[PDB]
Order: sequence, then structure tokens, then C-alpha cells
Amino acid sequence: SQRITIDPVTRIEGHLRIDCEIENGVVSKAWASGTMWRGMEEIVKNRDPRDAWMIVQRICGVCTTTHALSSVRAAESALNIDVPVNAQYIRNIILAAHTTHDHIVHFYQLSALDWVDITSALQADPTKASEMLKGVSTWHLNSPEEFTKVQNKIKDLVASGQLGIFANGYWGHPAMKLPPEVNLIAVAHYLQALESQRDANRVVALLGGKTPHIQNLAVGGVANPINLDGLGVLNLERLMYIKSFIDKLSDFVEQVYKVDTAVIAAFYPEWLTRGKGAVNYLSVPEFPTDSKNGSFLFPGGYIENADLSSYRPITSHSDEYLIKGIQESAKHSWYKDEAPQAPWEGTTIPAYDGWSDDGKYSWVKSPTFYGKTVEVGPLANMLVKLAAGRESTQNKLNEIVAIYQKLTGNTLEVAQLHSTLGRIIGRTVHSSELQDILQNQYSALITNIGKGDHTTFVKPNIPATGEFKGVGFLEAPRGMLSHWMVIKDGIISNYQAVVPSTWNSGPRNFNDDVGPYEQSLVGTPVADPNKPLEVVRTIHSFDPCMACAVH
Amino acid sequence: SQRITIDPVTRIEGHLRIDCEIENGVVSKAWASGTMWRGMEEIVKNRDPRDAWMIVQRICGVCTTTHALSSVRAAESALNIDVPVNAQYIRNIILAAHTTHDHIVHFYQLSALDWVDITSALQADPTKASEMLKGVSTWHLNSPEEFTKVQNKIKDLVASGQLGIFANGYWGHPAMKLPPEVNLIAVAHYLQALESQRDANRVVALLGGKTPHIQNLAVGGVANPINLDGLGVLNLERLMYIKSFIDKLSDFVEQVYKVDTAVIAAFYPEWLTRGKGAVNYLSVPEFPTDSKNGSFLFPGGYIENADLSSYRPITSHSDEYLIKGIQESAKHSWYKDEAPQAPWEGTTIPAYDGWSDDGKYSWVKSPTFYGKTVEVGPLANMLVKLAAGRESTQNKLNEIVAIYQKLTGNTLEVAQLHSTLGRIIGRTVHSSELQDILQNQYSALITNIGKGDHTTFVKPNIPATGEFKGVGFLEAPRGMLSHWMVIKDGIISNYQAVVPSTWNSGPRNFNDDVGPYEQSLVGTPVADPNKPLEVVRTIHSFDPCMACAVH
Amino acid sequence: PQRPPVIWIGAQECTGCTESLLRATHPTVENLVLETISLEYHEVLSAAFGHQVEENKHNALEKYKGQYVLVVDGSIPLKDNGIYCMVAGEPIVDHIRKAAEGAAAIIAIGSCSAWGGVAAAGVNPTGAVSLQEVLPGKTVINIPGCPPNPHNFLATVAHIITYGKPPKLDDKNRPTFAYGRLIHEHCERRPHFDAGRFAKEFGDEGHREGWCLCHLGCKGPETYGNCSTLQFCDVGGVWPVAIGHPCYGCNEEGIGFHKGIHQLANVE
Amino acid sequence: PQRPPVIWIGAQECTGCTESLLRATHPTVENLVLETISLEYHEVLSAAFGHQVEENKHNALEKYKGQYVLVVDGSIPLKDNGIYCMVAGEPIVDHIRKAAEGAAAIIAIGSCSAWGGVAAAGVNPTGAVSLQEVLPGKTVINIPGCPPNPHNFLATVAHIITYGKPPKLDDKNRPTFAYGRLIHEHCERRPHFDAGRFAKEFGDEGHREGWCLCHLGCKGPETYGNCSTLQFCDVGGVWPVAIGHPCYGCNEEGIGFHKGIHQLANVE
Ligand code: SF4
Ligand code: SF4
Ligand code: SF4
Ligand code: SF4
Ligand code: FCO
Ligand code: FCO
Ligand code: F3S
Ligand code: F3S
Ligand SMILES: [Mg+2]
Ligand SMILES: [Mg+2]
Ligand SMILES: [Mg+2]
Ligand SMILES: [Mg+2]
Ligand code: NI
Ligand code: NI
Repeated sequence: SQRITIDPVTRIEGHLRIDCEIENGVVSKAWASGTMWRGMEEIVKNRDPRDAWMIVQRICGVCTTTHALSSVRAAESALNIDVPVNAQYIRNIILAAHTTHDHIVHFYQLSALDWVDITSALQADPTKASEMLKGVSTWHLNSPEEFTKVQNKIKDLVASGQLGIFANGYWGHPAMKLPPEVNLIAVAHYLQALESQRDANRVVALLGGKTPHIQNLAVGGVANPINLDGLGVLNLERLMYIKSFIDKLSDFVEQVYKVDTAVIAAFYPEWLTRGKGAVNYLSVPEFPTDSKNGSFLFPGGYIENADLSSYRPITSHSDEYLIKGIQESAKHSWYKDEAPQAPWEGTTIPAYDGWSDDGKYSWVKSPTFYGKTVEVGPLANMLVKLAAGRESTQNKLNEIVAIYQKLTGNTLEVAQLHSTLGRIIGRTVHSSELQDILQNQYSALITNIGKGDHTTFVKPNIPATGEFKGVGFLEAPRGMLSHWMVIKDGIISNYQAVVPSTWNSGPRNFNDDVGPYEQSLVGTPVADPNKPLEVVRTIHSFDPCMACAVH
Repeated sequence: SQRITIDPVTRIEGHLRIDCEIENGVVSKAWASGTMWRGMEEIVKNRDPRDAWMIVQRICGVCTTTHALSSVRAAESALNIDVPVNAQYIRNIILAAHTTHDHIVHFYQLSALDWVDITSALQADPTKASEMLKGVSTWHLNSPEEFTKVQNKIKDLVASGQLGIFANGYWGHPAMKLPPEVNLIAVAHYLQALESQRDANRVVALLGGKTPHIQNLAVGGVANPINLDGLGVLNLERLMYIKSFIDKLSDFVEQVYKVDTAVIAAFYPEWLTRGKGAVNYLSVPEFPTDSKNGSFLFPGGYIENADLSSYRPITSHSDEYLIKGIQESAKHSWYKDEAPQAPWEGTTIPAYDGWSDDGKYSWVKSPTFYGKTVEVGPLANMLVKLAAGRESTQNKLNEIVAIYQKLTGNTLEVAQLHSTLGRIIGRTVHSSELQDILQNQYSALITNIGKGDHTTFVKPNIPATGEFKGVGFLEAPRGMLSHWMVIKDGIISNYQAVVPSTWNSGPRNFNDDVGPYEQSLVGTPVADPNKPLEVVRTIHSFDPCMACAVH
Repeated sequence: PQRPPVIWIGAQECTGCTESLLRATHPTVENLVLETISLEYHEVLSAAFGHQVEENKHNALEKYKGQYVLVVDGSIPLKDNGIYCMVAGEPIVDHIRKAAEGAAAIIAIGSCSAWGGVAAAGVNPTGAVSLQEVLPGKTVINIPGCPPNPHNFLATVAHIITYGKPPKLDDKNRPTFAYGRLIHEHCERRPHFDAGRFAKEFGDEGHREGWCLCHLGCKGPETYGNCSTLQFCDVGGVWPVAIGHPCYGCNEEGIGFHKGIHQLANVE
Repeated sequence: PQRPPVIWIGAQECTGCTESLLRATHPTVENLVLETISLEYHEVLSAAFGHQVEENKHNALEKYKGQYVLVVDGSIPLKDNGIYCMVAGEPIVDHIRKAAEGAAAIIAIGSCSAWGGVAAAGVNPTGAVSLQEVLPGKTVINIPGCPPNPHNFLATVAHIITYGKPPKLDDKNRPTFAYGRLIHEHCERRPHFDAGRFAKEFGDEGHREGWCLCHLGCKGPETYGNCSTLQFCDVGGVWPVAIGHPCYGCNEEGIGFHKGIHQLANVE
């Protein structure tokens, strides 16, 4: 029996502390803590509703774009503005391409070194490694020659004595299970991923004006001026350039990222049977395509008690059932007001008093849906799509399963998706489906401009009296995001963000119920309490972002 | 005796006609004819000497940069201007990067389809094709998967019925000797080459302001403003960007282009025994590195009757022996004045009277060196380097020969370099040595700026009376280039360009001696006189450019 | 899926306009020829030569009559009955007129085909003229520059393919997305011009701070183009003025190849 | 061969400043960490976590005493004894001060560390301040922007490595190659400003011809930076104004996060 702390948790965005009680070699109880606060909700208060998005985008630069888009949607909700369809297409392209970058970086730069041992890679035979992937991937950069160059770079790094970010890593740990050859394959893919994520952000930059932190939005649409015949604006040459980067993403996603996901599951199959965070899941529909902020390409919904068969669909960002369920508590958080609050009536009054196991121990609030804890993010979004009978999602999941089957002789059932590896699989499925979103929305944009519609912006009016409430929903890389704006006498009188990492990472709630990160760790085997790799494996599967969770 | 005409010769720059007399299936006599003239020498006359380079660079856009650099060197010669060393480093990087692009495009886009059969590539086994290269190349993009993707692109093209650039090619010709697998390898490399040649021109563009047709020169140096601390000028960030592209070129050149050169020689060994164009060879030294227009990184010289042991070194662009020997005749060209003319006293008076076998048949003049015919270009430049005992050149040739020996069991001796394949090998060796020129000169620039030298330009004065003469030499991608300028009362009173393709392609001279293209074709076997692929093989080895040859 | 056919004829060209395609990225030249179009005749890249390539041209002119885009680079020389450019024993102007009869659209790529360019300058040794001058009955789309940014051409082709008509043109038949504004009316050095901050010689203090190049002979004030915005080579920051040299006016008739590098523009 | 060591500490950051490195091309992030530097501490990319990574930091501060470049992103909160940002149970201001004692050079990357930025805006809930405010006896090199172009940082580090000293700095300790000039004093839309050609609303006719964004709230007239020249992401033509949105002044204290998007700049 003993008490450990993991502080800082690395290979996440932001500042996270995890504490665990370990009994008889397994975690028996856990605490998640966000250790940095800025007060972004207070910073944006009393400003013009049109300004909010440029300020609150700075909640996070990893999930850049997301808070910007959620903020304009919130002001649009309050003001009753219908966004021009060309502005929906542009916003959708940006979100889809951003998310592609975000998920690739998570799987490789943030998560792979939980599962992959770089020292073991030095022992690999590059020819045997290449041979292992025959009939498993058609990727053009799995040759022995590619793998030998990568092995030599690792060799040179180790020989210099300056391991830097690779130093004091969990090399030779008993939970590291890959053969040398598979370790070398993963490091080669890690480096290749950096090129493909750059291509995704070239899409974002051409519409956003730069990334991180896009600058093309507005309450009322976008600032891109569509004119096929115009010099220095969004013309056909610029659109062709965008398309040239969209076309570069699919092969990496399908032939490297999707395959590696199945390979990791095949070598770590006990991770299909642990890391369950919740029994309830929530996602919002995303990528609207009509003239009235609807007709979403991806569905949403609510699953209760893991029952896909009886889920409740959500098809609108104005759904009163969704809106009315959401509250946050600060009983075990460092804020003053503790009872559950609907976010239009939310407060964020700091009340730091240090760490207590049974009192306050985090800057993250505790969100609930009609009083229940809920997991959000790619596992939620996948399970909802399967519940909706979405064929695209079923088919892509089956492709990952088939690779797993071929490697192990075993299959994967939906029950095994409620796990650390299931969560990773949801993220990979999302990434693959986003490539069809990109092709679909580029084609829609080209077709619509061809009909003679170049409209991008509806100038808002904001009444100087009255009190108006708006909420902007968005299915972000890490799950359902919502910004809640109250306008009074022309200015922002309340602003509250409820962010996907808030739902997952938040501490024990008003009824002392346990949220997803803390719940997922119960039962985790920990072979060496001084080097708790197994805990970090499960926490990474949620893709934590603490600037997002706390703001 | 049969008479054939090949008009147009394609996969060159510009407008070329080749005629051949054929006796019993063997070429007995040939005629080379440049069929388009612009009169660029007359267009540039009567202008300010400072303006010439912008006009005469338009002699050619394939060998862009080269006439620009020769023209400023000619005006600097006439005016006695010493070029700042930083301007030399910048000029040198541009020429070396440009020449890398140019040679890569020649070997693949221009020449490969003489030796490679695309229909035979469709029958290849991609796994066997990859296996053939094990232990022969370390290139990272020779996998079966890469090769299969390439094969499918060709399959789709053929299936469409729209062959385009590939339509009516020499597929199944008896002179096509590669097995299916090697045909497929070559097509894969043809495609890959397009990306590497683009990286070489990114170097050119960052210093030149664009390419084709650079815009950073001046009589007196360059227009690039060196300031490590300046916004909007050539600072350390811009220099770092240039270096990022220089670094991308070497692996392709060494592991693909150099290897394919040896492989083509291994399968076509009879092409080491034909296509000799001359017994005399000329090259000029290139890449000056001092403050007085000298200290060249590459050597030059003159070889007479193929005797490397008794060659004459040339170490200065002011060499009076070089200068005095160069003349041109128009006896068999469509100009009026026929006796050999030194270029400072040259005329270009058009006198077109139609084709005559024994009279005038070309817009190309006939250059001589002290009355002899001479071959210029990468064969000349390689042989001079070997005669000088340059270890770099010896070693690079030996690497090609080692690959060839591995495949055939045979070595290559110097006598076998006086051939169609020898000319191709000289070009590949040049391309490889140019990568060291780029590293050397980038490093020299960074170092010199670090010492506090930011100088780039010496403003000229041009006397308003008097007559004076200058000549600018340059070792271009296709051989020795010279521009000859006479200034009288402050303006250009004569301008003559003697271009490397002029040396090689020129018609019979004042003494009816036969120049290199025409001499190289005697003895060529022609299996099908309707489809004379063997003639085009030898002519393409010289890398013809008829805009250059004729101007 | 069939691809739209293109026939490319070179007249008094330097080949810079074809070479521009080897710098393009959207599309790259390999994607252009395998995915975007069917390049039915192009002498720089064609496997076939001689009588076989002339067969290819004749077959394409028939099979695709009324459907192909005809592209010409280089000027057309009229002096002495066409003999300054002969291909397969005939004057190039005859090849061009015959191909123009069946064309769906006709494009003059580069200053030489658009208005005569460098080949028609000075004394004009060969009586070089423009493509529009040899085809008086046709609307020739002009894409000037020496050579233009290849996407000025490629996005014109793509508008024809995707939307079934040419892009909008100015009164010289140049696409407005690329040639609709003076360089000086969209130049990042305009603030320096406005303040009297001028480089006087290359390498001087103002030149080394990125000041305006007007007093070095910049022709931006009298040249239509997109060189300051689209720029060149898709790496960012690359055009002649950004590199430190004045615009020479290569896009614009009566400017490039006529005025001296250091001759001042007229300012309007 | 040994690489120069770098220690990177995040305070009240959004991680945008680290994410800028994933867009860089010269060097790419992979070449940065394998070839250019030895990244001895960076919490976003480190294999090690918790005790092991704090071991790496302590080891590196001793091993490389006097030799490493210290980089901080985010503001430093001083309200209530530093508890608004706590790492391994201690205020980030204490981590930063300890690392600063042995630094060869110290860089504030982003507007938050350079001057307080968005985190210090409005009522300043956490008493956020700049890196230079936390380190009054040290020369801090300021690389502002939200986030800056990553090469503003990487070429500063490169000047230190290659030439043995920082680049030339202005009176706010910003490198002159990147922050030496107002955006409005090198903006390609200045001609439109000068002629009174102004967009009035997004999507109007002037906006759709690329006119000046001054009357939409452009802060270019009062913001130092290289956004119009170096621009962003190395694809060519990409910065906020070129996309159609005014500059917000994110580089500049008292402009970005203080003035409204549509509030007009003071113009000199
Ligand atoms: S416009 Fe210029 S680059 Fe094009 S063909 Fe004429 S001379 Fe060459
Ligand atoms: S004169 Fe040339 S450099 Fe100066 S502002 Fe005009 S176009 Fe730009
Ligand atoms: S300057 Fe901006 S991008 Fe950098 S840490 Fe501060 S908020 Fe994030
Ligand atoms: S106000 Fe803005 S868009 Fe207009 S010229 Fe100035 S910086 Fe450019
Ligand atoms: N994705 C993302 Fe960031 C988080 N959590 C947001 O919103
Ligand atoms: N290289 C080249 Fe062109 C030719 N011949 C020149 O000079
Ligand atoms: S010379 Fe030509 S390329 Fe543009 S900058 Fe001037 S029009
Ligand atoms: S908002 Fe920032 S990124 Fe540049 S354009 Fe303005 S300083
Ligand atoms: Mg309106
Ligand atoms: Mg909140
Ligand atoms: Mg001299
Ligand atoms: Mg000549
Ligand atoms: Ni985030
Ligand atoms: Ni040439």
C-alpha cells in the first residue's frame, strides 16, 4: 500500500497532476488536478460580443480554431443569425483539417512513447521489420532502407550522449511489449507523421490566415472575400492550392495511422479490458451544411448506461433537452460557489485553499448531464455514430478489426471498445472519416460558387437594451465543447466555457461521484510505483488539455 | 542509299531537324539543322551595357541563369570591374542549383524514354524490381509498394485510351533492351525526379527573385541586400531557408540518378562504342571564389587528339590563348559573311536561300578553336578534370564504374568514355560534384558575412567616348559559353554569343569539316528507318538546346 | 474518366513558359499531365518524334475537333514569308492557323505570344508579331510575363474546365485575377515611396533596409500583374522587388525590353 | 558532435508557441531536436514524466550551467504568492528564477511572456506579468506575437549558435529582422489606404477586390512586426490582412486584447 503523485504529467497540453493510491500492486483510488488557471471567462466579460472570439481562441493553441468557432456560434445563437452557407463550408474545412493535424500529433508525438521503446529499436533487423507489414499496409515508405536510415538517426542520438526529450524514458519496463522490429516501425512512423500533420495545417492556414490561431471568423460568417476573378482575394488559384494539400492527407491516415492503431491493439490486448471511464456518453452533431445552421454531416446523441440500442439522437444545436441538462459544480474545485450551476448563471470566483483529498484539489470544474457523470470525445463520438447506424463508421471500424483479426486470430466486440484502446480506436476512426468531410466540403464550396453565390458575411445588429442568451456547440477533437454568452445592454454580462477536457478531467462532483479520468484508473496494474507508466497510458488515451479544462 | 529526315526532334529545347543518309542499315552521313532564328545579338545592340543581361538571358529558358551571368561577366571584363566576393558566392549557388535541376530533367524527362519502354513496365513484378536494387542503392523510395502505385498510374493512363505525351512511343522497338522490372524502376524514378528538380529551383528562386529568368544580377555584382538584422532583405532567416533546400538534393542525386546511370550503361554496353563526336575537348574553369574574378573551384582546359596526358590547363577567364583561338564560320549556315570571324568582329547577317546538302542548311554557325572542331559540355568537362588529376572526379567516376562492374563483371576504361554513354556519365558526375559546390559556397557566404563583409555591388562607370572590348566565360550545363561585347561611345556596338550547343550542333565548317552531332552519327545502326530511335539516342546525349545554338 | 485535351505549339520561344510548369505545385506538372488534362502534343516532353509526333498532332486535331485548348508560346515571325521558324518543312504560322480552326479556346502564354515580347524588340530582325495578330478572327486569351507565374495559366485552364468558360478578362484579354491591377497599386514598398524613402544604389543603407526601388528604375507604376501578391515559386516572399531588384516591366508592352533597367517609370 | 542545450518552461501558456514549431520548415521540428539543438526539457514532447522529468531538468541545469538557452512561454502569475500556476508542488516563478541563474541567454517567446498578453488583459485575474518583470537584472530577448512566426524564434537561436551573440535588438529587446518596422510601413495594401479605397464590411465590393482594411479596425498603423513580409506557414501569400481580416495588434502591448477588433487605430 502507498500514495504516489505524477507531477507534471508530460505529453499533454498544459499543467496536470495525477495522484494515486496503490494497493496490492493495483490503483485503488485516483485524483486528477489542473494546477494552472488564467480566468479567461472574466477577461472576456464586459466586451462587445463581436470581440469575444479573438480573445477566447487563446484558451488553447493545441485545439486552436475550436474556441474561436464555438464563440462566434454562441454570439450567433444569442442574436438569431443564420450563417451563409459558404461560411459554413469554410468553417467546416478549417475544423476538419485542424482535427486531422491534432489527432495525428496525439497518436505519435504525444502517445506513442507510452507503448514504444526506442532502445529496443536499435536491436531490430530492418528487413524483418519491413517484411512484417507485407499484406498489412500499402504505404510507400515502409522499406528496409527507410527503416535503416531512421535506425541510424536513433543510433547517432544515443551515441552523442544527449538524449534530450528521449532521456530517462521507460526503456526496458515490463509493460513494454513490442518486438524490436515493431519499435523501429513506430519511430519511422513518428517522424513521417510530422510531415503529414504539416500538410493538414497548410489547409488551415490558407483559409484562416495563419495557424496557430486563425483570424478569418466573424460573428455573421467569415472574412474570406470569395471572388474567382479577383486579385489578392479567395480566387480559383487559391482554392486549387487548398485542394492540393487536402489531397495529400488520406494515404498517411489510411495506410500508416489506421494500421498502427490495429498493430498496437494486437500487441497490448489486455488494454481492451481496462480504462473504462463512464457508462454515459455525449456528442453533438457537427459540420452544418444548410442556410440555417443545421443539416450536419456527422450525427450526435446521448448514450445512458452503455445502451446503444436506446440512445437519444441530437440533430440540432438548439436542442432544449441538451441545453437544459448541463451544469457544473465546484464542491471539490478551487472556486467559491459550490452548488451545480447552469452555465448561463455560472460564476468563476477563485477560492484557492490548497490540496485536500476530501476537499478542493483542482482548478477544473465538475460537469454533469441531468446530474450524471459523462465521458466526451472520440470514444463518445464513435459509439454515438454506431448507435445511429452510420455505415461509414461501422465500415471503418471493421477495417481496423480485420487488421487486428489477421494479426491475432481474434476479433473485437463493441464491449471491448469501452476501454483505453477503444478510446484510441475512436480517435483513429474519426481521423479517417474527416478526410471524406474535407472532400465533400471542398466540392460543395466549388459547386456553390459556380451557381453565383459569393456571399460570406451577414453584418450583425446588437440591441442596446434587453438581455439575450446564446450557446455555441462544437464537436472538438477532444469532445463536445460549449460556450455560453449572456448579453445585457449591448455587452457581455456573463461568459462561461464548458470544455471537453472539463467533462473528462474534472474532480469529484457535488454528490462526490467520480468523473472519467479518476474512474478509468481504478484497477490499473502498476508494476513499479516509482515509474507508473501504466497510469500515464490510460490518462493519455483521453488526450488531456488543461488550458482547455481550466481556462 | 536511303535518305531520312527527323523533324521535329522532340525531347530537346527548341527547333531541330536531323537528316541522315543510310547505307545497308548504317548511317553513312548526317546533317544537323537549327530551323528557328530570332536575332538576339542584333536586338541587344545599341543599348546601355548595363541592360544587356536582362535581354540576352531570354536566349534560353531551359538554361536560364546562364546567359544572364555570361553577359554581366562580359561587361565587367570590358569595364575592368572586380566583383565582390559575396556576389560571387551568390552567383555560384544560383549556377550550381540551376545546373542540378537542368541535368536531372535531362536524364529523366528528356532522355529516359529513349531507353525505357513503358508498355514493358506493365508486365513487371514490383517485388522482383525492388529486390534487384538490394545492395545497389540505399534510396528510401524503391519499395514494391511504391513501384505498384507507379505501375497502377501507368495502367490507368493506358486504359483511358489517352496516352498524350506517351502516345506512339517506341514501345517494343528492337533496340529497347531493359527487362520489365528495370523499365518500372525507371518510371518510378522519372516521377520522383520531378520533386527533386523542384527543390533545386527553390534554391535558385530564393536568391534570384524567381525562376525561370532570375532578376538579382547587375554589372558590378548582385542586387541582393545582405543584412542579417534587416526586415525584408537577405537576413539569417532567408539564408536558413535556402540551406533547407540545398540539403534536400544529395540523396536523390547519389542514390537514384547516379545509380540509374550505371544501370543504363550495364544494359546498353554497345553504346560505349559509338557516338564519338570529336577528338578535341574544351571547358572553362568555373565558380570563382576570390576578390578578383578568379580562384575557381572547378578547373578548365583544352584536350587535343584525346590525349589527356598532354592537355593544356586554363585557370583564368582572361586567358589570351583561349580568347585568340575562338572563331565562327557561316559557310554552310544561312548568313552572308562566310570566312571565320573572331567574335569581337563578328557579324550575323541573315541570308536564307533554302536547304542545300552541299551549301547552306542551318541557322547555327560553325565554331572552331585554332581551326579545329571541338566538343564541349559534360564529357569535355569530365575529361579535363580527369586530365588535371582532380581526385573528386576520379572518385565519383569510380563509384559509377563499381556499380556497373557489380552488374556486368566488367570495368570501364577511359577510351570507352568517348561515346554516347560516356557523355551521359560526364553529366551525372557533374551533378554529383555540384552538391559539394553548393555546401562549400553556402558555408563561405555565412562565414564571410560573419566577418563583417556585407558588400554586394560596385557601381560601374562607362566612358562616353572610346571603344573597348570584353568577354564573359561560363561553364554552363551543356559546356563552355562565351558572350563578347564591344562598347563604343557608351553603348553596345557589337554583341556576339558563342554558345555550347553552337559548338556541338553547328554545320560543316569553312573547310567542310564535320562537327560533333554530325560526326557522332556516322556508323549508327538503324533497325527501322521509319523509326530511327538509335539516331535520337546519340543526339539526346549532347542535351541539345536550339534557342541557345542559334539565338 | 476522359481528360480535356490540350495542344501546345512552340513558335519563337525560349522554352521558359514550359519550364514555368516544372515549378508549379497546384497542380504539379506530373498531376497536370496524368490527372488534369490530356497533353496531346508537346514537343519538349513527347516520347514520339519526327513523323510519329506529327501523326499524333493530326490524329488529335481530328479526334478532338471543337474541344481542345490550343496554347502557343513564342512570337510568330512574318518577315520573308515565314522562314524564320520552320517545323517539318513548313512555316510555324501555317501550323498555328491550322490548329486554331478546331480549337475550343486559344491561349497566348508569355509576353512573346501575347504582344511580341523580347523577340519583337529593337529593330525586330524577323518581323515577329503576336498570336492575336496572326488570328484576327479569334479571341486570344493573353497571359503575359517572361515567363508568367505558371498558375496564371493553370487557373485559367481550370476555370475553362470546371465552369465551362474563360475567366473574366480585361480590355487586353488578360485574366483579371492575375493582371487586373498595377503592381505599384498593391506593392508592400508603397509606404517607403510615400515617405521619400528610396534606395539610390544596390548595397546602400536604404536598399539594405528594404526601401522603395523607384529611383533604381522600378516599372511597378506602369506594369499590370500579380507579382507582389501571388509572387513566384510558392515558398513565400519571392519576387524581384522583394529580392532587391526593380520590376523591369516584363509583363507590359512598351515597358519590358524597351525601357532601360535604370530608366524611371512615368508615375500616374 | 555535441548540440547546444535548450530548457523550455511553460507558465500561463496556451501552448500555441510550442505548436508554432510544428509549422516550421527551416528547421523543421524534427531537424531542430535531432540536429540543431539538444532539447533538454520540454514537457509537451518529453518521454519522461513526474519525478523522472524533474530529475532530467535538475541534471541539465547543473551539467550545462552557463551554456543553455532558457525559453519561457506564457505569463507569470504573482497574485496570492504564485499559486495560480504550480508545477511539482511549487510556483512556476520559482522554477523560472532557478533556471534563469545559469542561462547563457533568455527568450520570452510570445506576447504573454514578452509583455503579459491576453492572460494579463482586462481585470488581470491572476496578477500575470512578463518574464522581464520576474527577472529584473537579466536581459530578456522578447519575441512577441500570439503566436509569432516560429522562424522569428528559430533564426534568433540560430544567430546565437552560429555567430556567438544575439541578433540586433530594438529598445523593447525585440530582434530588428522581425520587429523593426510597423506593419503599415510595409503593407501591400498601402496604395488603397492612400487613395481612400477602403473595405466597409466583409463581403462588400471593396473587400472583394483586396482594398485596405483600416476602416474595419486594422491595427497595422500601430503594430511592429513582419506579418506582411515573412507572413506565415511558408506557402506564400498567407497573413491575416491577405486573407481579408484586419490586424488586431496581437504583437503589441496596449493594442491586441485591449482594443476592439473594429476600433480604429491612431494613425500618425
Ligand atoms: S515570354 Fe519570355 S520566358 Fe516565355 S517564351 Fe518569350 S522569352 Fe521565353
Ligand atoms: S516604385 Fe516599385 S518598389 Fe516602389 S512602391 Fe512602386 S512598385 Fe513598389
Ligand atoms: S502568446 Fe498567445 S499563442 Fe503564445 S502562449 Fe500567449 S496566448 Fe498562447
Ligand atoms: S491600415 Fe492595415 S491593411 Fe491598410 S495599409 Fe495599413 S496595415 Fe495595410
Ligand atoms: N479539443 C479540444 Fe480543447 C479540449 N478539451 C477544446 O475545446
Ligand atoms: N547550358 C546551356 Fe544553353 C546551351 N547550349 C547555354 O549557354
Ligand atoms: S519584371 Fe516581370 S516578373 Fe513581375 S516584377 Fe516586373 S512584371
Ligand atoms: S494580429 Fe498578430 S499575427 Fe500579425 S497581422 Fe496583426 S500582429
Ligand atoms: Mg448585409
Ligand atoms: Mg468554464
Ligand atoms: Mg577583368
Ligand atoms: Mg552567335
Ligand atoms: Ni486544448
Ligand atoms: Ni538553352
